[PDB]
Amino acid sequence: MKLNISYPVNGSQKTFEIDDEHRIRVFFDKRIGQEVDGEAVGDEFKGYVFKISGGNDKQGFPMKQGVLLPTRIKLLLTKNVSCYRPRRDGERKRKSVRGAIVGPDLAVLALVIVKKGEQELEGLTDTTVPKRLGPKRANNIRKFFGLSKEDDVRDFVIRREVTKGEKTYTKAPKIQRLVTPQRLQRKRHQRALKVRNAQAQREAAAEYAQLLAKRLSERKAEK
Amino acid sequence: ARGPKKHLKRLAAPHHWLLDKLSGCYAPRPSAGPHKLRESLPLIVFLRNRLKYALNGREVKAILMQRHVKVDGKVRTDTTYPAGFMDVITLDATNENFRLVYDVKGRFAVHRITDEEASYKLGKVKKVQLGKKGVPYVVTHDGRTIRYPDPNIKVNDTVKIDLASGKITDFIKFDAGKLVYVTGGRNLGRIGTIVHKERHDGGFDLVHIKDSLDNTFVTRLNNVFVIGEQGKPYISLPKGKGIKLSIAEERDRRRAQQGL
Amino acid sequence: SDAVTIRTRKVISNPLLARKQFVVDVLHPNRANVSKDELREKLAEVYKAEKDAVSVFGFRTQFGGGKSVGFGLVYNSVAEAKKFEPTYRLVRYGLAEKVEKASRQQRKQKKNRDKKIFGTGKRLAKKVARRNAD
RNA sequence: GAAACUGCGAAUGGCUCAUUAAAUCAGUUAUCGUUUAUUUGAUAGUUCCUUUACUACAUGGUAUAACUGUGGUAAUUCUAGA
RNA sequence: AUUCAUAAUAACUUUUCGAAUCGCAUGGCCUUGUGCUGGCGAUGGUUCAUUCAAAUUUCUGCCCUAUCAACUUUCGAUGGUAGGAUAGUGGCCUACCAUGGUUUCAACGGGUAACGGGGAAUAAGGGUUCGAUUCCGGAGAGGGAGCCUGAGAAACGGCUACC
Repeated sequence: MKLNISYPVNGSQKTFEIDDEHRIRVFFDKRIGQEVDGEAVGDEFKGYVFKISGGNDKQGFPMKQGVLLPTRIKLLLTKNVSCYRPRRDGERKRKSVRGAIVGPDLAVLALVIVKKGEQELEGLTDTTVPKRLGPKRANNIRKFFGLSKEDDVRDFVIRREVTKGEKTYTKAPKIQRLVTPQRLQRKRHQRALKVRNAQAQREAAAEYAQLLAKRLSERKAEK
Repeated sequence: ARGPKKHLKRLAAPHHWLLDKLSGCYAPRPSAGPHKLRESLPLIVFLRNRLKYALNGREVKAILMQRHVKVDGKVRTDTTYPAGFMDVITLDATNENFRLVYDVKGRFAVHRITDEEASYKLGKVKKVQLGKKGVPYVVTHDGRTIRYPDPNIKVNDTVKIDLASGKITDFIKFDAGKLVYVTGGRNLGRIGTIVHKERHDGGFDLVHIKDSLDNTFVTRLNNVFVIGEQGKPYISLPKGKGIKLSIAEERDRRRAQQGL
Repeated sequence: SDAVTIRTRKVISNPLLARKQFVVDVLHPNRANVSKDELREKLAEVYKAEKDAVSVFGFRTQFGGGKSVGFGLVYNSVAEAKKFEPTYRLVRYGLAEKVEKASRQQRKQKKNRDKKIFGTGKRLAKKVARRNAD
């Protein structure tokens, strides 16, 4: 029926639905990521290769990968597959899920779109995402451009400014792994320790063999 | 079963803490300790009940955040941190220094020691060993091992500590006339200084122990501990002087304390 | 009326909390059952720290009528006292603030009304907005 | 300063005596037959030797939560693709 | 007392580990250079010895019952041999071999309104009868199984399946 249809390039989606019989049912008998034609789906598209991306049914079940039997089955769902929001630390579960090849079971089906092609940016492509969480670690800040990494960033920080403190904060992701002391202080405090203690055990060792040999001077000469 | 026991009630720690019966509650459980059993005591039992500095359990935990507690120069802001034997609980400002000794009435002590002489503990050894890659070491009351000791002293003596680390100084053996000192048991810690040892090769060890009462008794080896050369002792003994003065003239002495 | 006679015993000054700990003996003939805090305001003058660094609880009225056992705690600091005074004694004295959160049966059910939320919950709140009424 | 990641607790505490007659248990050793996050104290001058342009040692990487968008089922501390 | 801690020799690992983590402070240095030194911690990490504990294990003690007179093995009963697992010991399990274990001091079997002890009640002494319950230890979380996470569980205010 309805179709949540997403899009990987800059970022937009919405949900579509067609009522006609096999116009909405050209989809089935192939499972995930194969192909969707353009004329059978709503008339905006024309022969555009689509990574069809799993379905949802009535009773709210998802469809994950460990299927190829076209019914609702039951299995053991540990860590990576659809479950776990939330449970605790063993934690397996026993869970049923609707799986494979789609048809007269679908309620909404998830789509993603490789080829817009010619027509229909206006519901699927036409705007980008105002992408929220920019790069924080110092190298991938520069990997936003490839800034020829000796830049000394605090140059092109990802600034977001909104004036609710009436100062707009002029601030950045609070960047991570800057090439500066006192991080450089910490690595030189490493060799400040590892020379001190390793020598001090040796000058404790050079004391002990001296004290033992003077003891051995009477021990081996016990007459 | 199934895991450790992070509680214990009262009536389960022995008499030597002198807690109340009708508190109707759980005892102070000691934390995991460096030194010994629950026949030791945590510091909060020493403060709020013997020395009487506080009432609330919120109160005694709030002293330790001000950083006045100290053993050995170590910080130890743990509330129910256990306290070993002769391990001097020195202080910051208020300047007192308390050595952990045994008085003549079962439980431990409330005894001050001076500012100097409080910068050394006294250490029973339990295990001398050569180990990994030729590194000799001793162990202590807390098991605080010390690299490169005085070689070939033995197990079972006492050790003077320099408190920068171990840095041991003087060996004190056991001979026919020295100082020994009981630690634990029904007749714990007065003095008997020695009279004559035995061994009992193989099973257990006993020692004949002669008081200033001038009779004898015998306590087994794990309570036996040497102080030093006779008549020296390294610690000023508390004001019971280690007799087990007898009950027939315990009563005659205490109304001669009040004068009537 | 007949010399209430604040007398003090076991006067132990604690150096590591800047305070004194002591037991007050009170023999008050011909007039009983005075107060929490009048005796403090007579005790806080003879110890010369201030008027309100003292923390009392007591006046255990002994049998007969005319004798009681008090227990006050003067500190050697004014503002640092409130950092270590028991807060129920401060709201008895009125210098601090009394807290007022909810009672027991509203708070622990609120913990039960805390785990059902997914994250910060407004993802559900957008979705329970759109659907209902769909 | 939320959530959420990570670490940690959840294995204590409380409650009952149905099973349980050398079984548990009281004392009493033994562990030369073992493990132990936590508590303590000591603690790692060699790190790859593809040879010296593998290259960041003045600091490389993914693969992601919470969040944002539209979802499904009447449902549960249920859950999707982007 | 050891084939103990240990050292040494030749290999050894889908090479285990041996700081690419945060805090307050700002100094000295003389060659003011992203030069060289350096405080007090906090976490976390291998190894040894502790500690907190777990797990086995010797030594004695048990209520009534002979209208309970011989129980035990070819599905280990007892022991040896060699292994498989095990945190490690062990017929714990497996193949081969030997026929052995307890007993008229009561084993075995049945009963038990039997949790086991520290105690409680009555009281000349000598004792009889309770003790589910305040403390210690055990078992269990409707009935028997099985398992993950975690140092610690065969957990049950954890899970899986059957009744």
